Amino acid sequence: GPAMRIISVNVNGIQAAAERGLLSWLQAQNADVICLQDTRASAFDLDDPSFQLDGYFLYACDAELPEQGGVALYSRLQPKAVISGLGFETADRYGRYLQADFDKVSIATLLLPSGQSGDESLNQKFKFMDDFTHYLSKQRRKRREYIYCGSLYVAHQKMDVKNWRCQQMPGFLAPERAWLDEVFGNLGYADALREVSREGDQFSWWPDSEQAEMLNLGWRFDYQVLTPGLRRFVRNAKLPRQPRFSQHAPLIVDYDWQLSI
Amino acid sequence: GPAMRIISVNVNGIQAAAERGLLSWLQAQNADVICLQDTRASAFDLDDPSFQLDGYFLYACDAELPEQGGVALYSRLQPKAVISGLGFETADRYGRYLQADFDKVSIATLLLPSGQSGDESLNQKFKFMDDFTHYLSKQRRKRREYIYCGSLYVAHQKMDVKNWRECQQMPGFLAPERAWLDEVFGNLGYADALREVSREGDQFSWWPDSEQAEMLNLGWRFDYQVLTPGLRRFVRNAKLPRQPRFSQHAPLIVDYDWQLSI
Amino acid sequence: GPAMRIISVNVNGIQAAAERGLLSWLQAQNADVICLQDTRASAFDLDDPSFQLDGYFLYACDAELPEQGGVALYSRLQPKAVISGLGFETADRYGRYLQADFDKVSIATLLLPSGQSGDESLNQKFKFMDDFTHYLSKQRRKRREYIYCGSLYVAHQKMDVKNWRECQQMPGFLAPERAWLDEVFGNLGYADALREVSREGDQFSWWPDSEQAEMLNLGWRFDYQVLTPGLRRFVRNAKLPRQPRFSQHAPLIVDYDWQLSI
Amino acid sequence: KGHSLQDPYLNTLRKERVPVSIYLVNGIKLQGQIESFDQFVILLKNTVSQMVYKHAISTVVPSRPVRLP
Amino acid sequence: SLQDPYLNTLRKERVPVSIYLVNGIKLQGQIESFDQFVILLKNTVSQMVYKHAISTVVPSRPVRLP
Amino acid sequence: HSLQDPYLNTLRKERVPVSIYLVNGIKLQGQIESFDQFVILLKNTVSQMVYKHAISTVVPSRPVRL
Amino acid sequence: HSLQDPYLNTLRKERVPVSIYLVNGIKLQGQIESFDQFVILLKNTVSQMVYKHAISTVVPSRPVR
Amino acid sequence: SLQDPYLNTLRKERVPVSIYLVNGIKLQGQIESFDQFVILLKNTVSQMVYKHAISTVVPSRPVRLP
Amino acid sequence: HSLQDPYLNTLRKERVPVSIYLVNGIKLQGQIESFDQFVILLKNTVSQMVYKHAISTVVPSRPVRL
Amino acid sequence: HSLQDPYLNTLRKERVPVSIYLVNGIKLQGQIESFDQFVILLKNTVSQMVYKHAISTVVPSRPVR
Amino acid sequence: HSLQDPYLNTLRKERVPVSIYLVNGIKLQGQIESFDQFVILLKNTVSQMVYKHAISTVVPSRPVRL
Amino acid sequence: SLQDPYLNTLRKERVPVSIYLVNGIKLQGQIESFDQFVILLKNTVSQMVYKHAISTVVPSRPVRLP
Amino acid sequence: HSLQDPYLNTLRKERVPVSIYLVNGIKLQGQIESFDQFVILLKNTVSQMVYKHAISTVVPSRPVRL
Amino acid sequence: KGHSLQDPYLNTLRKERVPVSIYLVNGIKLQGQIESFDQFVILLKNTVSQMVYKHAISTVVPSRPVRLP
Amino acid sequence: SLQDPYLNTLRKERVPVSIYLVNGIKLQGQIESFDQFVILLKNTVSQMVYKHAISTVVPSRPVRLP
RNA sequence: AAUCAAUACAACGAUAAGAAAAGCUGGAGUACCAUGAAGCGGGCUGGCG
Repeated sequence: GPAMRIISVNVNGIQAAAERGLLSWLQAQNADVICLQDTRASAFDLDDPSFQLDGYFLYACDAELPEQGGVALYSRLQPKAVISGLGFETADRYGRYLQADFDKVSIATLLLPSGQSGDESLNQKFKFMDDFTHYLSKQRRKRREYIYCGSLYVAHQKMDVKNWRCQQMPGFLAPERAWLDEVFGNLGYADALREVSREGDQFSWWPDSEQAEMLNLGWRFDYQVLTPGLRRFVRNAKLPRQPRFSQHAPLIVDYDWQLSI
Repeated sequence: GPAMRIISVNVNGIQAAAERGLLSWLQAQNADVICLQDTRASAFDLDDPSFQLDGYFLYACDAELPEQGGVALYSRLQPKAVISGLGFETADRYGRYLQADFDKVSIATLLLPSGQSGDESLNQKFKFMDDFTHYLSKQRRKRREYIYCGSLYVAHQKMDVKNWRECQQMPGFLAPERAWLDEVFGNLGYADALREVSREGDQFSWWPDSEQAEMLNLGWRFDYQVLTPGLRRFVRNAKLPRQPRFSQHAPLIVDYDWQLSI
Repeated sequence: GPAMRIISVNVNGIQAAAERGLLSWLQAQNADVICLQDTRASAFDLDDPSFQLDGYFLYACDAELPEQGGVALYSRLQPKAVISGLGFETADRYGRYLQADFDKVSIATLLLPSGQSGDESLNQKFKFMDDFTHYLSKQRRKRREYIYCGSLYVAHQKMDVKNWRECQQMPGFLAPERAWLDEVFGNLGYADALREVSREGDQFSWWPDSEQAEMLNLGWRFDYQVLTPGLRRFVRNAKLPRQPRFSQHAPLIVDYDWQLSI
Repeated sequence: KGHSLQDPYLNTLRKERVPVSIYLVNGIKLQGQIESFDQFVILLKNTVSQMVYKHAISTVVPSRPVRLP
Repeated sequence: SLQDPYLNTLRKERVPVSIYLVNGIKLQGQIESFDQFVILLKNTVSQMVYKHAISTVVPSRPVRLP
Repeated sequence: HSLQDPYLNTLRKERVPVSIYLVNGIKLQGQIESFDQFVILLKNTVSQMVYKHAISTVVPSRPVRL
Repeated sequence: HSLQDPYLNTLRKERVPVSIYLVNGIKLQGQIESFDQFVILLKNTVSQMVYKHAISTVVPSRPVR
Repeated sequence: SLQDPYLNTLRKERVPVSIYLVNGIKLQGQIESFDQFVILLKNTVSQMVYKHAISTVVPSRPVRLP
Repeated sequence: HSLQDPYLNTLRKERVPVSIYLVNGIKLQGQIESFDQFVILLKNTVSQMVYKHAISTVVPSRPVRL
Repeated sequence: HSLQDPYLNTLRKERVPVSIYLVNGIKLQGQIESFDQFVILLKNTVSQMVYKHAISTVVPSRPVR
Repeated sequence: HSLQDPYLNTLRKERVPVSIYLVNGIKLQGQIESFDQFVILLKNTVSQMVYKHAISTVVPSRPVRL
Repeated sequence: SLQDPYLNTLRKERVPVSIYLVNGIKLQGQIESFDQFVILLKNTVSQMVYKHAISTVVPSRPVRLP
Repeated sequence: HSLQDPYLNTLRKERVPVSIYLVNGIKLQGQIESFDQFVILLKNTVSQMVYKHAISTVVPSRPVRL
Repeated sequence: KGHSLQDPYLNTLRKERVPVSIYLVNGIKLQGQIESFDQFVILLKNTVSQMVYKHAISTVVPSRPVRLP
Repeated sequence: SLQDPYLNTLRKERVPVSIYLVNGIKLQGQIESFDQFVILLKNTVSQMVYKHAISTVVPSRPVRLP
């Protein structure tokens, strides 16, 4: 039976994640494609074979300043092509995108600004959202399927947050919610996790506070945006609380698809 | 002589209805076709013989998730065919429609979203209403008769609710829903089985989950049996007792001067 | 100019008709299409060339036995198709119907039971009437025209018989038969060829086997030429010669403003 | 065995001169008696001879019952 | 094949089947015999139906399958 | 093809005006100029080709004999 | 032939409800139980046989393959 | 056969022909090419017409017979 | 099959939206995903297989030439 | 020539990712490993060889020279 | 050479925004920065080299004189 | 050569010509000048057309042949 | 050109109507008036010039001999 | 080195008269046998003698394996 | 040069290569031999590919660079 | 007004079925969007089917 496992992990610094044990954890997950965001390390920094996984290929990109962003990608099979960038400054200069081209389906890692580090960060996040909306409107005409394992740092509905009365903080703002609704409705994209389970408490991000961990005041910042062609192939979805090695819990999603090159 | 008894009961979960004794009551009503709405259980769940009725066949549909559930339909005679869904996502993905094919006339159960749990629910309900209006406008050109045992979750007139002044401000009696029902009833030619033989008030079919609503009779009419204009004269009688009921909706029994056969 | 003459004569046995000079008379009438009813002769009996007309084609149908009944039809032109039977026992088993298909318009003959020989005859006659009404209701949706020269053995109105007060107590003018003819004429839209051009009395077609009836002109209009509503304006003239006649039914000559062709 | 039943049936219909009603695929009702037949056409006649193609014939309804050989 | 065993099972048990033609008119009766091209349908009057005009064969009750 | 070929050959040689009715009810008229296994050429105002798989009946204006 | 046999085989194995349209415009619904070269056994309440030469088109309710 | 030379004459001489379908729809254009089962009729839009749906082929002008 | 197969293969490879008209007159739209000798799989809102013996005309949205 | 050769030399020396558009409109991406008179080695995941007679334009991801 | 080189030199000197059209039909815009025998350097949002053998037409935004 | 005198005759006579590119785009105007590799076409906007992308040149009226 | 030049010269001398398929897929027809190294003068309704680099195949209406 | 591969291959295909499949760049597939060739065109023979330009030929696929001299 | 040593390396190691033509059609196989204009591609059947139609040569596995 | 004055999509359209029209020289198969898609090679025995 066709079975493919895709894992999206926001690390907020790949060095600290590796020091906490992310590599040994990923080695046992038996996943096929691993998606990492916010590595905070340059391409030369990741050249170290310590980050290499047994039986996995490594592709990644970096920004002009490595501490500001940068994403990575692992794959059990050698992809046909590895591309990066969308065509505008907020993605090209920051290296927040990396796409691996497989047969019929294309897996792309995506990273959005946090938006909590100032009004300038919020404006940059809004510009990135608008540019990505334009990109998706232009891209929805293609036939190949896209899997956007993008940590958009924005929750969709009240079921994705705790104590929403969240609306006064970056991550659940009205324009961001409207943008997500537009993406999921007008553009026709389907969320991977919500196509198989409409249950609460499945959060993906927690503030750096003991109260948020104890009271489960978490937000769902991790997403795997699927084209309307792959909404039916979702098999399983999970968001394990522990042993996450960052402020974002790993998002494991299984698909009824056989990956080939 | 020719006699047909069709019962439409919204259960809001077939498990709680079976625990309240819905099946034991239905078994004694001597009905020909039983239509259930809001089963809140998958098709594999209804495979349990506990929900089975002696002398009735069991056909039902389920949504992708069991929380939304689907609709079920019991029938004494084996129908010619069973069809489900209309061809759009808000009915196909949720399985809120099931239709059994008989001779001349076909009986169909219909479930509409409540629309009270968030604005998204109301938007989905309006989309479902528009798509169903399109489907009815396309279907009214056919010759065969249709019986829609549909829980519309929408009242038609002030006589179908208690204290309409406050009902206008809550989902169930809004202006767009009232205009939708008026269009469906007048322009398309569909008739209501309950109003063809009884034009009296207080015949409510749904009550809010509150003791004050039960004591003060603050009920709304959410259940209807939509018929093609060819069967408006064949309606014999309609029965809808206030008690006993096994959910937030009261059982709706309607008799027809028609012989159901395949 | 388009001119067509159609003669319908019930012979009550073609043998006695030929012995009384019916064939020579028909040959001398310059008719175009002739319809015969109650021939009482089988196909093997009509094989005798004595019944053949000079310059006319001959087609007919028979029952299981010749004495039971049978009809025949003559035409100056070779018809496109000649069909018999309707699909039920009362016409197929007795061979009381024969239809000739020409261009645009088709001419057909029909024989109805007398119903006076007993109660079973009246029951068979009522069954035949109901089946023929069903056939006409199914046939009226067609585009082509039909000419039914059928001896219905029933009068339509009081103008069709003498002393209708006593005629109501005998088969031929009963209330159910009158209502059946009224239904066939009005509801189905068929028009009488005789009444479209002549609305006068004393135009009878059948007389009982009694000298007093012939003396006092106690006749019954048992013969008709039923036309589709499309040809009601094509009727030119209609004749009902009392004498000479060669059976209990008088000849019925009707002229049309139509050109017969294939 | 393409016509193991149709050919004997048509032959029996032709031998007894049974007036058969042939209904076409479009619903038109033909009448007459079958003169002969082959693999693809059926000869029908009631007043004028007429060849009818089998690929347009839907049902053959004799006016009286028959017996298989 | 599938058509031959299905028709043979329908003929052996004499299940009353309804045959729908391509023009939409439904025929009723029981299957008496069949070959490669025609199916003998017996009811009030014995009539032969051509396979090239048969759209669906709908029995009145479920039957065994090959 | 024991009856089709001789009948069509006689209709062609005798030049009898034949009426060809299609499956959809359309009536064609003229004389058969020639034919093969799949088409039949009908001559009237225009020498139009008529396909056999669309022809239902052939009605000659006068009887013919093989 | 080439793909229609694997297509019907997939529709049978996955038990997908399909809409089968006839040549006259009548729409059928149900599941494929089995098939050969000429007939397709539509399966729901009544296991009827549908002839291929009368099937206009097969429209599954959900995408396959 | 005579269908092939007739279609060849219609094609090579660029004769505008009218093609009537089995359902009664009237097509127009020029025969671009053909084979055993399909006939490519070109006009303002190049469209393929299947032979099994063609009833009659009516040229706009008389043509030479094979 | 010298014309049908290359035409359908060109329509498939060029991804041209084609209008497929059935014998009864219902208009279908979409792109040809694959085909063989008897069926044509159309791709539109929902992937649905169309049988060849029911297709009358295939009208692409933009012309193609062989 | 006088412009294409220095341009490609600068592109391969700086290892700048370049977008290579073909005549049919299909976009290729990667780093130019080496080139000559007719072919351009576009290297990223697999060292593929691209012919110059099919390339429409070369668009670097960042300004050069 | 007698017309191509002077035209391109005039376009480069006057800095007229030209609309480059490729053989397949993808229109490009910008200003001509430099050129030689086989490539044309077009600059707009980013400097891109356009091969000559893939260009179809060059359309300046305003008239020019040589 | 014959291309050069033909184009020179088209230029000196100012005959409006239609140029069909290698893809299929129809360009209209008048030939103002040309050389070995490009052709200058003037109409409402002056544009240069490359010879390696031109397929056919169709004048609006007959002209003298070399 | 040991083969193209004599073949084109024979086709020109015999004045045989030839069918020429372009690389874009369309087919042009006419008579070869003259030719050189790069273009072919094709005469039919309008004296249009076709470039050799855009011509894919040459289809004469009848076989010829070198 | 010049045409040390194309010329001998086409010469062998011409001498052996093996039917070859010639695929054009626009997607049209041609079939036939090569009568002769030069530097720019290939003479193809099947139903009618047609000449194909080499600059539009994408691939030449013989119907059977061949051996090069 | 670079093309000739690269093709020679691909030929010596018998690495299966994927060759995308200019029209998008993908070929697969190993390089038998090559020259200035054609490449001998080995697969189930031996075929020759023209270099003027090859857009990209994509080996299935990385190899030593010349 | 035609090989898309240069790229390409969407726009809506099938009576779970008439125990059957001796037959109609032919019913019909709009607007708007839109400038570069890691690439879809369709039998028997030359005689026949």
